[PDB]
Amino acid sequence: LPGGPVPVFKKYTVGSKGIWEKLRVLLAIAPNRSTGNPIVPLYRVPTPGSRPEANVYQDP
Amino acid sequence: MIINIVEILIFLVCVLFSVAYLTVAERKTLAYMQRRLGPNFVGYYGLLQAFADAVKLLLKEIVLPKESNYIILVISPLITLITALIGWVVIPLGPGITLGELNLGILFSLAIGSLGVFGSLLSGWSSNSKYSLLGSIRSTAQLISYELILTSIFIIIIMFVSSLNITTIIETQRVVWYCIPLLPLLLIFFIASVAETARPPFDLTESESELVAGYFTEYSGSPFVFFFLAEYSNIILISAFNGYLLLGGYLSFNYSYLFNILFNDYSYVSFLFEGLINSSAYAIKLVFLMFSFIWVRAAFPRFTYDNLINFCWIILLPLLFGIFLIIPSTLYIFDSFPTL
Amino acid sequence: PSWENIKDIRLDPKVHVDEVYEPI
Amino acid sequence: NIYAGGSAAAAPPAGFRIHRPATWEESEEGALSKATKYFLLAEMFRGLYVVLEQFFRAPYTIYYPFEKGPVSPRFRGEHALRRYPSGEERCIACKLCEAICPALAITIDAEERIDGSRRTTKYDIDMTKCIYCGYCQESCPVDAIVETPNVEYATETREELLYNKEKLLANGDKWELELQYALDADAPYR
Amino acid sequence: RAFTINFGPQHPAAHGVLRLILELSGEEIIRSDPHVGLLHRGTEKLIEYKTYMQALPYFDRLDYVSMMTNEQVFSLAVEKLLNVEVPLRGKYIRTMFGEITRVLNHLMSVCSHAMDVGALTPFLWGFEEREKLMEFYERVSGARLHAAYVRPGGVSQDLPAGLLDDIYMWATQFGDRLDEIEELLTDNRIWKLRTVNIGTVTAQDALNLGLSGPMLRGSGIPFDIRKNAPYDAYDKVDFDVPVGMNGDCYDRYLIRMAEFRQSLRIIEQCCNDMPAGAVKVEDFKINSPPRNLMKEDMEALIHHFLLYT
Amino acid sequence: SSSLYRVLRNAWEVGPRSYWKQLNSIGDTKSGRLVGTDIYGNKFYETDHQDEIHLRTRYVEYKEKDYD
Amino acid sequence: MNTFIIFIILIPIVGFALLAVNILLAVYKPYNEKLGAFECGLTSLAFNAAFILVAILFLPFDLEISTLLPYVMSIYLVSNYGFTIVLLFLLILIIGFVYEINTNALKINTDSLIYKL
Amino acid sequence: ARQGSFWPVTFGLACCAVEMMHVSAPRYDQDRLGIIFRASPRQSDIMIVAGTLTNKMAPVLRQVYDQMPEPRWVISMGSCANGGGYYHFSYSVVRGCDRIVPVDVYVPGCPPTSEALMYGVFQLQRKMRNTKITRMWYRK
Amino acid sequence: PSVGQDLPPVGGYEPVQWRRNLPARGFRPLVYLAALCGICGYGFYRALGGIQERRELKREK
Amino acid sequence: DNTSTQYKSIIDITAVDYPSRENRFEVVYNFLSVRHNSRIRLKTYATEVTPVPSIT
Amino acid sequence: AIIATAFAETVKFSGSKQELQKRTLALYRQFLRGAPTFADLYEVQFSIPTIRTKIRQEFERHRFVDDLSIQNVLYAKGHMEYQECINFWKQQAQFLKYFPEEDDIQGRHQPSNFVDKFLKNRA
Ligand SMILES: CCCCCCCCCCCCCCCCCC(=O)OC[C@H](COP(=O)(O)OCCN)OC(=O)CCCCCCCCCCCCCCCCC
Ligand SMILES: CCCCCCCCCCCC(=O)OC[C@H](COP(=O)(O)OCC[N+](C)(C)C)OC(=O)CCCCCCCCCCC
Ligand code: SF4
Ligand code: SF4
Ligand code: SF4
Repeated sequence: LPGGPVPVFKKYTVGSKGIWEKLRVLLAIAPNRSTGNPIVPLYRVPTPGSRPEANVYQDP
Repeated sequence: MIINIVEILIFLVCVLFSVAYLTVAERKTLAYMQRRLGPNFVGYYGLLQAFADAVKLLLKEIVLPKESNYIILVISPLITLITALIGWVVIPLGPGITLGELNLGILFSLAIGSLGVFGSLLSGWSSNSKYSLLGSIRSTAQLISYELILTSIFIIIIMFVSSLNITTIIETQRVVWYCIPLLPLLLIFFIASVAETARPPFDLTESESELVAGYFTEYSGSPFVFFFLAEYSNIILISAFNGYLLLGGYLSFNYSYLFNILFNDYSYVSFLFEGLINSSAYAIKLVFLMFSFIWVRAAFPRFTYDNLINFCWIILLPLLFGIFLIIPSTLYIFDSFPTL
Repeated sequence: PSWENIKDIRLDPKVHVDEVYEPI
Repeated sequence: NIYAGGSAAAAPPAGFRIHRPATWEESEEGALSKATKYFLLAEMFRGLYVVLEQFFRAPYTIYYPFEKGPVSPRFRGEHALRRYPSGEERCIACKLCEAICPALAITIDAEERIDGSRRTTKYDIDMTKCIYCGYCQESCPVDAIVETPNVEYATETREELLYNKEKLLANGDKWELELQYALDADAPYR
Repeated sequence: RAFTINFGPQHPAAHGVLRLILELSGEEIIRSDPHVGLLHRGTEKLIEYKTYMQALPYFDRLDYVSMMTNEQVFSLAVEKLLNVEVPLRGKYIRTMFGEITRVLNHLMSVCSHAMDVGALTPFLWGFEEREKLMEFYERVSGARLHAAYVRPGGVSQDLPAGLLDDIYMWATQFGDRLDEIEELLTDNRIWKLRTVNIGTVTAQDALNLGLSGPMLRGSGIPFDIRKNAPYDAYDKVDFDVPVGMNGDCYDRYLIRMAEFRQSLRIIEQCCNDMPAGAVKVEDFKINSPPRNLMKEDMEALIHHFLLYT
Repeated sequence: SSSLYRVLRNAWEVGPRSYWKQLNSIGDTKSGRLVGTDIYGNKFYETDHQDEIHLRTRYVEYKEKDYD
Repeated sequence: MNTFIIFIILIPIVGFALLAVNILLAVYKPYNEKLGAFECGLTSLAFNAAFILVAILFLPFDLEISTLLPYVMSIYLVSNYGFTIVLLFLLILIIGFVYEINTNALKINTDSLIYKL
Repeated sequence: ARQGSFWPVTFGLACCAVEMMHVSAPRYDQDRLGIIFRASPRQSDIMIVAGTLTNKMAPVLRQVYDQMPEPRWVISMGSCANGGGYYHFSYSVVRGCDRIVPVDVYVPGCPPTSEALMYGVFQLQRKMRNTKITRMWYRK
Repeated sequence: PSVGQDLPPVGGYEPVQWRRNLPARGFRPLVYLAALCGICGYGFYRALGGIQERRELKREK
Repeated sequence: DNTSTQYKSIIDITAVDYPSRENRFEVVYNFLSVRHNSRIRLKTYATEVTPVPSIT
Repeated sequence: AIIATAFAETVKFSGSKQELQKRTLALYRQFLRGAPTFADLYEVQFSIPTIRTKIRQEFERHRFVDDLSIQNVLYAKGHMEYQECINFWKQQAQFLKYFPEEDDIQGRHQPSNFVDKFLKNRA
């Protein structure tokens, strides 16, 4: 059913790694829920003032 | 005389500072449950926050409204604070280790608690702000109703001990904590201690959204300090009542084997080590209870007046009378009426 | 199967049109 | 077919009438299980656990003024009047900024400069009327008035918030580099 | 004999400007007389002294949590009078941002509601999501709250280059952010004690009183302008409409909570189907020309001058 | 990340004097590579510690006590 | 002069000292507008029976609960005799509690539309 | 103490109150500095005028200002409160709250971002930090 | 034309989750009730044992 | 109330000041019919001294 | 439903002048009766006789208005004002608008002939 649960590793949010991951999955109400923190290397990068597309934009 | 003075100063300082830091602990814990930080700026890691608020409030002007009985408005917070602090004189941190070793310790606790509704009953009459009056009547009703539940659980526990000395009640629990045979009674004591303290979800007494502020709408400066201090001191004290009635007080585990390994005779080192163990057990129980107060504040919406009155007088009180019937029945069945 | 290897959307091939047609 | 005071679309959808509510006797759960949930507060403990789980997650706070929230090239803060690289002002007193300003914040006067140029002799912005809408910046045909990304200029009296020409030029001189960043970033989109 | 209390203006539930004079016989409200105009500004008198372009920001500040839907209502009125058509991409952007605006408004309403009853935590959790979306507002318009982005003819500026990816990245986790609020609220028996059968409104009285939105859909009537009078790209996207049956506070809460989900669905669809082309109507007699024309072309410079003067 | 280990590791990486400076100005303990310096004298740092949330990866250490 | 009495004396002294510090250090500038009572920012009584009734029924129930203190302090000495007596006492009180419940003591337009054709 | 316990009265009137709430949201957490918004004016130090002040609301604002115990400060937030803002020429709007109450810090913006409001708070604390209390008495 | 415009990926984005995801957790209510009965029974066993031994100590004293 | 119209919801009521007319104000009523998905507008006129019948 | 509030009278335009004067005199009596209530509510410095004097002046101002519709409108507005005062909806600030004379002397120079008006550019 589209819009149903998707696993936590397809969500762009930090989450946990190592032994703490297994601890989290054991102790989570719903193991597929993300933590809310965006992934720093991925989110809002490059910054809006340094987009390469600015130097190619033309009026549509 | 000197030793008495030093003991009282040590105990008083510990209690006052524990109350002061409970406020900071509340803000920080709620903050982390709300994905934020809470006070981390006034003092290192926000450790001086409570003293900052204190000093500010002691420098704040006192406003006495025109229609108010100023004497009553200033003295009501003072008496509620005094009783809230007097309640601490009987709390033991170890066998016989207390300021007041009364054979009527339980009766003293209940009496000084029953002296706790007078701040609410008097401030509404003193403020004369209408919001304060509504809050005061509703609070007086709620507090007395839940004081009934607390007194009834006290009685049920004394059914197992047949003593009004707090240390004895704690000592009888080396066999087992009373929260094991009476887990449902422990749940009710929490739900009722929350209500008797006027904490969320049962904060109808001074709920900002139904009534701006509450009975304290008119309290600025030190009177506000007194209501604040009395409220958090009462939180800790009723957590203490819970601790020694149901969680075994200062009992943690049988450290006889360990002490026989470490030491070979009695010494001030070993007496101090035993004192630290007992006090640490009792303080960790207090900490879990205070954390639970803060947790429940974080998790639930408020009740309405009708809802909580219905709760206490139609769901809780029948169960407690049923337990009044079923505890002595079980003692009688198994021939275990406790001796004096 | 974890967030450290989540695929970078930012480098996916975007759609590209050459001329946009909107009738009057 | 033919409708009278109605239509196919106004006819009730299939299944609009709700099913009758069930009675207590037609319940799947035994009374004992329901009473267990009732007395032990099952969903309240689920709520408490969800709340407790947040306690062990990373908080969102940032430590202002040592860190700052995101800012974009398009951001609209305090105003500043720009110069040409040669250092001649860009504002030519065309007064379009004065005409478009929805708060009537801008007051401008002009006349022939001694060297014949069309320049302003008075350019005021009442920063307490401004709504920081950025129309004045879209309007100006020479990019002379712009809105810096600066938000930290709170004052202790109101008279400091009445910017005259000298103040706005000083702001332009002071913030030119950041203004160039925002311009290089957003000019293709204007 | 009724007892009269002034609920508000200085009261958190009152939102600061609701002087609600109530008359009580004990606990029960006998008559209620809301007094308003503590925030009467004369917006409608002032608009008559403003060009249409100049009058647009008056609407940002009407419902100051739903800015872009206000700009959208005024824009639709003025375009209907102007007999012009918004380009496709512009329509899609206005739909996406109308639903981002709906999500923001519902976060504010639901969380403020729960804070009024006493549930203080969803306030903060939902306010972090509000912060995340106000980042998108600030990135497309330059202001966190009063964007002035949606304008008669389309939108003021095209989207920045990296916005669709960031919106999608946020959309991958908003579902969980909703589930957590629902964990605290939907089944809590205290919440249901505060909301079930409170403020009940019948269908017929809903129609008679002029109520709309959730206040009307809670009473069982399936009416939704997005489905009934398909405006913008609300006909190119797929979504459902939740309808209550008891018309009490609890049904309206359920409705709002499901409108969260439907808005997330629409946002994803527009993220997947955003087309190319112009964002504002391509007649420089209505909307200003791009600045590269305005500085090279005589006609464009004249039209820019006249439009802004 | 709110963990104590993060604070201990940053404090070790940064040195005791800088730890006390940070505890007396910012209140947190941050370890990051210096990027540049103002005309005014403040210093700017960036960090790549993965335990740092979005929007906390750049920060400033003011030159004066009465920072602004 | 044991710790008990000294602590009891000490607490009100601390309260009075904090009050006196406030009186000595804080400014004190009353004026008519400040002295007004606060009701949401601007100047400006029948009750229900259950308000009276909660308070009034508190006293009998409190007395019932506190009448069991002698029992729990003498349970062993009274043996299976006192046991039965206190059961009867409790049941008699439970009857009054039942009366209270069934009378709903503490608790505080559906016509059809008919046209005469 | 005065800077460490910074208690405002919330008095929120319009769109500025939303940025005032976002100050307390997780991202900025005014509480981490010691700011608790308190409903009663009796328990508050600071009044924040956040919103359009109408003629109908002027007496109520002055009343709430009068009922704050001393010492008290006022911060004027937003264009509407500073100078009447976008409704400056309306027939029912006070052209700035300093017609009604004395003001210590003016925060410009419509609405001021949360960071601008926090900067205004820092300015107020800087003013507190340079205040002579007993040194002033010594000068008498 | 359209050069440099923000546009979606050619294959589209992966579907997001938007339906309610509140999975049921916990043993059946009767398991919790049985655990409560076990804990309470054991606690009563120990408590009554302690009461009886305290009585015998009273006899000795 | 008619079956073919059924304009159950009042939407708004307003006036528009026309100073050239003998009757200055024109009062506008907008109605909405959720049954039929249709709207209608009804106008009247009034002056500074002649009233309009209330539809409350 | 939304029910009327305290001292609310439905709007009715009297078809005859006499039926209007009946209501007008009733309203005047209501104002005179309420004067002490106004003096308590709004903490006025001045006396109840001065309130009643002010009311009499207000009613006097329209004593010669002829056209019936204008009288109807004036009566309706007078009743709206009465309801505003008696329900304490009004504050002291707006209430004292009615009373510009009891404030103190504004200054030394209130011009009366052409030379004093001319000196102040108000001629
Ligand atoms: C199966 C056989 C069982 C035999 C008997 C069991 C022995 C006693 C059981 C122990 C617990 C009993 C006390 C709680 C009972 C809960 C009853 C309840 O739900 O109250 C309902 C009440 C409204 O009443 P009602 O009309 O019946 O509800 C239907 C509404 N349509 O509305 C309410 O009052 C809501 C419930 C109040 C909850 C208060 C919560 C405040 C504090 C939370 C406590 C949670 C623990 C916190 C500790 C931290 C966690 C470690
Ligand atoms: C209405 C309650 C009915 C419950 C019936 C259960 C009977 C089960 C048989 C086990 C008894 C046994 O064998 O253990 C005997 C125990 C321990 O005594 P002991 O020292 O070991 O005996 C040695 C004899 N001396 C001392 C003379 C040497 O005695 C008890 O008291 C424990 C009884 C179990 C607890 C029952 C409580 C039920 C919940 C009550 C909540 C109101
Ligand atoms: S930002 Fe808006 S109000 Fe301010 S000067 Fe520019 S156009 Fe005028
Ligand atoms: S629009 Fe630009 S160039 Fe014209 S007067 Fe204003 S600032 Fe100067
Ligand atoms: S200043 Fe602007 S944002 Fe603030 S309340 Fe006024 S109109 Fe709203």
